[PDB]
Amino acid sequence: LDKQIKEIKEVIELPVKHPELFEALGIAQPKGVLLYGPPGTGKTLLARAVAHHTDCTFIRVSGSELVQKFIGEGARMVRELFVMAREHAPSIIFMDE
Amino acid sequence: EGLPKNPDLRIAQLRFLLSLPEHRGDAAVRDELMAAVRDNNMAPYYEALCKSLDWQIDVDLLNKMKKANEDELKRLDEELEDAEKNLGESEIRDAMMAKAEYLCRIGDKEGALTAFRKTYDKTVALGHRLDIVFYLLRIGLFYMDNDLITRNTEKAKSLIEEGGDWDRRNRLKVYQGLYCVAIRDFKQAAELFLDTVSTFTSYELMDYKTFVTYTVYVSMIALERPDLREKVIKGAEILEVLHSLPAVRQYLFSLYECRYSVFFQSLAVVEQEMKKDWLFAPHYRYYVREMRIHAYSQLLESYRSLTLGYMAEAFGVGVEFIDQELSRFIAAGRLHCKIDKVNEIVETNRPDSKNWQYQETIKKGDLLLNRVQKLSRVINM
Amino acid sequence: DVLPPEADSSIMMLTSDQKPDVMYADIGGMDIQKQEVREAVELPLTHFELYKQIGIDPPRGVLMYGPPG
Amino acid sequence: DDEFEEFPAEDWHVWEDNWDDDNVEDDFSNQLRAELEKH
Amino acid sequence: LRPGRIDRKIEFPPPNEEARLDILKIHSRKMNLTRGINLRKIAELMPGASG
Ligand SMILES: Nc1ncnc2c1ncn2[C@@H]1O[C@H](COP(=O)(O)OP(=O)(O)O)[C@@H](O)[C@H]1O
Repeated sequence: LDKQIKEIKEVIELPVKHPELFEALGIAQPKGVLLYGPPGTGKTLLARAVAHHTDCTFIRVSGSELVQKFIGEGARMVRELFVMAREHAPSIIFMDE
Repeated sequence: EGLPKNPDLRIAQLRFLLSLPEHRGDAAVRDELMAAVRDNNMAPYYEALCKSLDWQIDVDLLNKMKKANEDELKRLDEELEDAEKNLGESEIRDAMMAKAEYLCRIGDKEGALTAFRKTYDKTVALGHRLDIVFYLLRIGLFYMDNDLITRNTEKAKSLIEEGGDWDRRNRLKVYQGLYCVAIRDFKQAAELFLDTVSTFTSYELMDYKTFVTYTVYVSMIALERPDLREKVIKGAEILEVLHSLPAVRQYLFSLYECRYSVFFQSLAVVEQEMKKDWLFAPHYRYYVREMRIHAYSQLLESYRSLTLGYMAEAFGVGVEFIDQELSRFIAAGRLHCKIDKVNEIVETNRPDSKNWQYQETIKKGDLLLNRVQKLSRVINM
Repeated sequence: DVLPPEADSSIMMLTSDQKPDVMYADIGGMDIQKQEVREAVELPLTHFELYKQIGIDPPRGVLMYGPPG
Repeated sequence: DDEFEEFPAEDWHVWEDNWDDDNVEDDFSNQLRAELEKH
Repeated sequence: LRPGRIDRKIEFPPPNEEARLDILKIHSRKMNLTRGINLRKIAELMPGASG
C-alpha cells in the first residue's frame, strides 16, 4: 500500500514538519484522517508507521477503563486526553472500530 | 534474488587477477574490467587502478567518466536539497542513500563511507539500517578493510538480534563465512557455510556453484570424518550441486573414500584455482599443506606400520618425494608417526591429546602473556 | 537484606501427591485442542532452541476459551 | 620523545602468523606433475 | 461524513496479487526459508486474504 503510504504521508508528515507549504497555499492544515478497509489490511500498521517516522507520539484511544486512571482519575469526559496529547505534542490520536 | 551488486566483487576479482604476475597483462581480464568500468563510469576507481597497476591513463575516457560522475552528483545533490526543502524524512533518506550508492558505483571509498554514515544517522528503519550495514560489509570485502569488516559484523549482529530477520541472519552468515575464509579461519568458515548452505541467497557475492565449492573445500580442511560424512557427503543440496560440478565432487569423494593420488590430482587442480581466486589466494599454500597432512594422517591412522613404498604406491608419488614430505610434516609435528629409513617403513604412534592441549595452552598463553606485558608497559610508563 | 526469590504465598504443587490423575488417554477426542496446547506450552519448553532456529516466537498465554464443559 | 638519532635508519594479516608458509618450493601442482612424469 | 471534518479518507482494499506477494516477502524475511521458495505461487494460491 504505497499510494496509501503517500496519502497518509502528505496529510500527517507535511503539516507537522512543513507547516509552510500549507500556509503558502492558503489552506488550513489537515487534521483528520479516516482509513477504510476490511480487518487486518494495514490500517493500524500504517498509522503506527507514519507516527513513528514523523516522531509524533502515537496515542491509541480505545475507551478501555483499564487506562482511565492513566488518562485522568475523574474521567467523565474523553477530551481529558488532550492534556496528555498537548504535553507530548506533536501527537497522533488513533481510534479503531 | 540477492542484494544489489553495487560494490561488485567481480571487479575486485579482476583487479586481483591483473595484480597477479601471470595475469598482469591478461587481455580478456583487462577488457572485461574495462567493460565494467565504462559501463558503471568508475572514474575515481579507474584513476586509482591505473596508478596502482602502472597503466597509461586514457585521458579522454577518464574525462568523460568524470564529467558524467560530476553531472550525476550535481543532479542528485539537487534532488537531496529538494527533498530537504519540500519532501519529508523518507524522501531525504532515499535521496542521500542514492548518493551513497552512486559514490560506491563510482568506487569512491571514503565518500561512500561518509555518505553511508550520514544515511545511517538519518535512517529510522531497522531493515534499511541492515541494508546500509551490508553495503559497508561489501565495501569491506572489496577493499579488505579488516577493521571495517569486524565493526560492521558486530553492528549487523546487534541489529539482527532485535527484529530477528532470519533472511538477514543467513546473509550475515554468508558474509562472515567469506570474511573467515579471507582471514584463514576455515573452521568457522565451514561452520557458517554448512549452516547457510540450504538457505544461500547472496548472489551479490558469488554464484551458488562457487559457494558450494568453497563450502566443500572448507569442510574438507576443517571437519573430521564423521561430521564430513553427515554434512557434505549426505547433504541433499550439496550432493545435487556436486552432481552439477564434475571436479570438486570427485575431489571430495576421493578424499572421503581413500582413493589416493586422485586426491592429489584433485588437490593440484584445486590449488591452481585457489591461487587464481582472490579470496583463497593468500592461503592456497597453507590449504594444500593442510590437505596433504590430512591425507597422510588418514592413511596412517588405521595402521601400526606402513612401508614408505606402500605410501608412495597409494599416493602415486615417488618414494623419495613421499619420504621427504612425510619427514617434513613429522618435524613440523602434524603427523603422529616416525619413519625408519634404513629399511623404509613408517611406524605410527598414539600420543595422548593431553600433550597437544598442553602445547597449545603454552603457545596461546605465551601470545596472551606477551600482549598483557605489552599493555603493562604501555600503561605503567 | 535481600531474600531468596522463593518467598511466595502461591506455592507450586507437590507433584508427589497434588498432581492430577487425568491423562491425554482419559481425555479422548479434542485432538485439535490437544495439539494446539502441546505446540503452545509443552513443545517450546523442551524445544525452544528449535523454535528460535526456525524463526518462530514462542507464545506465553493460551487462554483456552470455550463453552462450559 | 627522543628520536634516537644515535643510530642511522634505512629508507622505508589478522590470522595466526606461522613460519611454515615461507618454504621456497614450487607449486604442489608442479611437484606432483614432476613426480608423475618421472614415475 | 459531513464534508468538513475528515480531511482525508484513505482506502485499504484487500491486497492485490502483488501486494500479497510483498506482504508474504516481508513476513517471511523472519524465518529460515529454504532456498528457492515460490512466494508468488503462495500469494496466488491465497486470493482474497488480508495481511
Ligand atoms: N499492507 C501490509 N503489509 C504488511 N503487513 C500487513 C499489511 N496489512 C496488515 N499486515 C499485517 O497484519 C497484522 C494486523 O494488521 P492490522 O494493523 O491489525 O490491520 P488493521 O488495523 O486493518 O486491523 C499485522 O501484524 C501486520 O503485520
